[PDB]
Amino acid sequence: GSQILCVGLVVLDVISLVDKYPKEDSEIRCLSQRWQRGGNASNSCTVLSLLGAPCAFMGSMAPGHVADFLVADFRRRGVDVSQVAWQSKGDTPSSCCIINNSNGNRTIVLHDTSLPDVSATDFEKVDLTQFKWIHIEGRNASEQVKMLQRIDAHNTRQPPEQKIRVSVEVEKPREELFQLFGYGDVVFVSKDVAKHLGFQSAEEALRGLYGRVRKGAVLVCAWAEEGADALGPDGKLLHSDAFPPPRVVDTLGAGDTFNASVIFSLSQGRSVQEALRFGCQVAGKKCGLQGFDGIV
Amino acid sequence: GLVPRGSQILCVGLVVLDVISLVDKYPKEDSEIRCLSQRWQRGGNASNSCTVLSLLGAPCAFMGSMAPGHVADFLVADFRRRGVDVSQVAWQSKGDTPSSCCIINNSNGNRTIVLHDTSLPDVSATDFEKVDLTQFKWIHIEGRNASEQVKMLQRIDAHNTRQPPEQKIRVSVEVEKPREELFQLFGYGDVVFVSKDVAKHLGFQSAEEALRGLYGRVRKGAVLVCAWAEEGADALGPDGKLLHSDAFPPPRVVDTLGAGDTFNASVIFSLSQGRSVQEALRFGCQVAGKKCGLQGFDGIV
Ligand SMILES: N#Cc1c(C(F)(F)F)cc(N2CCN(CCO)CC2)nc1N1CCC[C@H](CO)C1
Ligand SMILES: N#Cc1c(C(F)(F)F)cc(N2CCN(CCO)CC2)nc1N1CCC[C@H](CO)C1
Repeated sequence: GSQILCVGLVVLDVISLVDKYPKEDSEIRCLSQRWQRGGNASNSCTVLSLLGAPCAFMGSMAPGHVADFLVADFRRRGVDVSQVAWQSKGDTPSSCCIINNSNGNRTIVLHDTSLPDVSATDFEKVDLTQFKWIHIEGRNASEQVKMLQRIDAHNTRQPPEQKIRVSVEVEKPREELFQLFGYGDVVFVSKDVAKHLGFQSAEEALRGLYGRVRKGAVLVCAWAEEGADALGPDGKLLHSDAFPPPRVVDTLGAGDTFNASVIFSLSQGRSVQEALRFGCQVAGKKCGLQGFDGIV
Repeated sequence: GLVPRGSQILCVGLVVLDVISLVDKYPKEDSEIRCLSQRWQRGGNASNSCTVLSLLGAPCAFMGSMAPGHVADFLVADFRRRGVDVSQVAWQSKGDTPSSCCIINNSNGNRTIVLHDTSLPDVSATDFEKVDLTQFKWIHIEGRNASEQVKMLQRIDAHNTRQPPEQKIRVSVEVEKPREELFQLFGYGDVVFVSKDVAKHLGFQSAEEALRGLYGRVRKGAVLVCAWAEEGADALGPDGKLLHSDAFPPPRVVDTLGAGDTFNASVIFSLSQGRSVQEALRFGCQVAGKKCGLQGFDGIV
């Protein structure tokens, strides 16, 4: 096991950088525009790569000129595309991403393209010996749950010296996804999921959702400018203050940067208190830059 | 390839990649939403007039600024899908190929637009100086960078001076945006198109008031054209006889986006085919009418 595997989406992020958020029925010229390789798991691969950690992306891609761009970006970053479930039917998904340059706020208008998701079938064809860690971005829950059981089964037939650490992300407030809570050594729950379930703080959410997690797991919840908090088996709550930049110019992928940084510090054998802190650290550096270049 | 001498209609102006997303409700800042539908279109006045001229059966070229990249590529493949000659494109070293994001609310029907950056440089008179004009029979300039386009227009005037009356490149100019800079373009070309919106800004309540009031701004022997949507279009020439065509509306109105560009291209085509100004006005109103009850330009002819 020498690589980190992120299992999720890869989306073309068509970015427009605005000085102020547009008002409805308004016509307002943008400051600048760019194309960016997106998708939560795809973004985490950019981050992991920049931290110096060898990694691989797993997700569905439809061949064309868009995927040609995406593949070229992944490669320039050293992301192992070898595990991509190439589809015949469907188009590559794209998002219109408006980044408010004044506060760094990002608004995403995603276009889902019928492109079939990576299945337990696609995952079954994967050589689990090259991976140190496996991160799954919560999309097709029932199917991903089968993929989780396949990693768990591999682990049971392996010494503790060679076990695959697993991490899950529950970003979208969807009931299907609450079953993934659930599985994995580390569980990232978003502020939006937490708020939808009735929680007003990262600590409230953590105490309220720790019953849901797998025995021995760490449930992590970041909370924008309020940093992030983690809850382990020991019952002790852990907290990290955020590392805000003086000028917050781009939050698109900040969470994906947080996730990756937490995964990396844990993969490096550092404490949960240290990992939480490094996640907030690297995520904060990103919010002061456009894109991902210059985070380290 | 070998373009035959005096065969092409050139259109000089904007090409933009319009990304259109139809949504249930308008997205609130910092949220992640999913659109109902999403389209990638090739926009721009000179760009749309080129599509229409191809469908009309005319050899046509586009001259506009583009930066090598992925946006330029999608835009070049749409031009080619529509038989437009992209050989005269002014490829830029710096700047972003124009791309706009449109958000259409399903309920109210309101259009929210995040216009392309001002980063890419427009076509210059030095860019235009390098063009061997002999393949063109008509050149249409969309009003943008007026000072520069004036020199372009002067070069065609210079070119024409040494040509017999039948080897003379006919010229048309479009003043569609209410910008003072553009009002100098009125004194150029054989055909001048003025928009309802430009006319309204100058304080004219009809196409009759616009033509009569603005004809003094045009050169000797020029035709000043003004369309007024549902009220059809007018044309006024050196004779002083105000001509009019009533609109030919479709049974149901589907898409008015590019209807002005369809009108412009059809008037240009009909005139370039040797037809009367009355015939051109009629034809432009007919073609533009059929487009309004159609999505895109697919079945306009
Ligand atoms: N780091 C960071 C971070 C920052 C900060 F500038 F504070 F750095 C701002 C922010 N914003 C979202 C809410 N906006 C509301 C405006 O009214 C402000 C911008 N989101 C952050 N993220 C989101 C991923 C996880 C990461 C965990 O620390 C927290
Ligand atoms: N036929 C026709 C016609 C109709 C209608 F179907 F209602 F009759 C509506 C309409 N518009 C209304 C909405 N405007 C909003 C966007 O600016 C665009 C113009 N314009 C039309 N014409 C016909 C003459 C030429 C003119 C060129 O602009 C295009």
